[PDB]
Amino acid sequence: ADPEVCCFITKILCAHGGRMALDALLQEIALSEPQLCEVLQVAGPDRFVVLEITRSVVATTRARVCRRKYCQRPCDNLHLCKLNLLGRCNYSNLCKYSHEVLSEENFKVLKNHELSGLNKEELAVLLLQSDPFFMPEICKSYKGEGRQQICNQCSRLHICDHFTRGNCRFPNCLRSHNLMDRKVLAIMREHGLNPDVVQNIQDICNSKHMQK
Ligand SMILES: [Zn+2]
Ligand SMILES: [Zn+2]
Ligand SMILES: [Zn+2]
Ligand SMILES: [Zn+2]
Repeated sequence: ADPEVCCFITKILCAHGGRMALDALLQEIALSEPQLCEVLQVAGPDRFVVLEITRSVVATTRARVCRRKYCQRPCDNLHLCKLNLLGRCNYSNLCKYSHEVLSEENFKVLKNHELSGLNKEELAVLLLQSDPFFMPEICKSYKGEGRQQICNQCSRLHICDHFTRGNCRFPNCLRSHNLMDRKVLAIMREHGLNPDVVQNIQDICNSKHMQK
């Protein structure tokens, strides 16, 4: 409920790689177990994903980076260079995406999502595991696991697209929802996402699937 306490939890979580065991989190926030559990439950799975009895908390957000190459303002999304946010922009010729992570316009977007207290490092951790735009490209010719051809040829992800966006309508979906697969982890690793980050994405995407 309290945005200052919530932002503070997001901050501590992002400093520990977007995930913490409930016990290690309690040691940093200095609250009691059902007192913290009240805050997490009230904030909901759009801010914190709680999984199991050894409990872990995963930070998330509804904030997204605008996907357009050239965006006509006003726009309610963040505008930044993903590569720069991750410290890998080898173009800045001038890059068409902002290198000012906490720009005036982004700062307003963060206030709307109650994340204006974050620094650029915490924002990078949060967005990498919450925003699907940070994920490698998904093979458009992939249609499921029990077919003649898995795809038309490729290097892209052979995973359910809708699952990554939190809207897989199929309850017994035959397109893979397992991002923890060796082949997926190999493509993720080459894109700059390590298995700890993929595990967080997996648990956020699992949570979004169980909440329709
Ligand atoms: Zn935009
Ligand atoms: Zn850039
Ligand atoms: Zn393919
Ligand atoms: Zn699916």
